[PDB]
Amino acid sequence: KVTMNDFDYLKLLGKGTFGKVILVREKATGRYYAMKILRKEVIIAKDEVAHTVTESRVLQNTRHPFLTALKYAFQTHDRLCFVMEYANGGELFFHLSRERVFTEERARFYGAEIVSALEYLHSRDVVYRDIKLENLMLDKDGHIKITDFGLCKEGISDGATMKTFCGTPEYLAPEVLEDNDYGRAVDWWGLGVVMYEMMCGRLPFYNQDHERLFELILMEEIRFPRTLSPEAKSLLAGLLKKDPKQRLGGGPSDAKEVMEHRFFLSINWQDVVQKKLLPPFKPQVTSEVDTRYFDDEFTAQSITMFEDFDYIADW
Amino acid sequence: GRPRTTSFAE
Ligand SMILES: O=S(=O)(NCCNCCOCc1ccc(Cl)cc1)c1cccc2cnccc12
Repeated sequence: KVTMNDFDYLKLLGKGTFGKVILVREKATGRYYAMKILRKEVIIAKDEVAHTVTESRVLQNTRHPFLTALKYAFQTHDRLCFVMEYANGGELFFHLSRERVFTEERARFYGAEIVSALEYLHSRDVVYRDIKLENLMLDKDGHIKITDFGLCKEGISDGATMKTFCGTPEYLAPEVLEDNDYGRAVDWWGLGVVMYEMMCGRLPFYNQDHERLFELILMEEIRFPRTLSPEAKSLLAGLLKKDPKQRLGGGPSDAKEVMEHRFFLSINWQDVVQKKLLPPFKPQVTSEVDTRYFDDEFTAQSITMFEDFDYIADW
Repeated sequence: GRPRTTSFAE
C-alpha cells in the first residue's frame, strides 16, 4: 500500500481547474515521479467522475513507450492521486513556443512517435480526442509522452462512433462541430494540427472568439508556407481534410494510411516503438529536480465510486 | 507562441 507520506513534494509542474501535478520523490527509493492530485469533492460536484475513471482505466490498462505510464494510484478520504513517470522535458508547447518552428525532420520524429501511440490506442479500442501541444511531453531522452487521458472514449473499434462534444476548441475536427456522431478519424485531424504547428509555427485556424474559430475550422481552407516541402504539404492537406472519410487515416486501415504517406517514407515503423532512433533533442537538465522546461509561473509557486482506483504497476 | 488552450466537454 502507498500513501501521501511516502513522498517528498518538491515543485509544482502543472495546474488546472481539476487538479495539480507535483514533482515528487519516493522517500524509500529516491526515485522521482509526477503526482497528479485531484479533489474528490470538486470532481464529484462538477461531474468529472466519469472522466477521472476513464483516465484511471486507460492508465491502468495501457503500456506503450509514448504514453505516460502509471506507477501507483491511491486515494484518501478527500483526494485521488496518480503517481506517474516524470517527463523532465516539459510540454512540446514549451519547446515550440521558444523555437517558433521545428525542422521537418524534427517534426517527422515527433509525428512518428505520435502515430505509433495513436495506432496503439486505436488497437486497444481507445480514441484519444485531445491531441494538442500541451498534452505532448518530452521524456528525459527526448521521446514523446502523451498525457491527459480524461477525454478518451473506450470500446471504439472499426467504425464505431461517439457523441460527446469535447476536446480543445482550437483543435476540434470539423465533424465534431456538426450534429450527431463521429468516429476515430478525429485523432488524425488532431495530429494534423500539431504537425501544422510544428512545421508552420502557428495553428492552421485561429480566432479569439470561438464562434469565428469554429467557422474557420468548418469553412476555411488551410494555407501553407511556399517553402514547405511537397511531402509536408501533402501530409498536412491529407490529415486536415475536413471530411473524415477523405482524411489520411480516415479509411478502414486507420493508422496504416498515415504510416504509408510519402512524408514518412524514411521511417522504419518497427524501429519507432523500439526507440532505436536518436531523438532530435535531449533535455539538458543538470539534476533530477531541474525544472527548466516548465514555466516559472508554476515551478515558483510554493506548495504547502472510486472502487477500482488503487493500483500498483507490475514494473 | 499562442495562448495556452483549455480542454472541455459538454
Ligand atoms: O499535467 S502535467 O504537469 N503536464 C501536462 C499538461 N497537460 C495539459 C493540462 O494542463 C493543465 C493541467 C495541469 C495539471 C492538471 Cl492536474 C490539470 C490540468 C503532467 C501530466 C502527466 C504526467 C506528467 C509527467 N511529468 C510532468 C508533467 C506531467
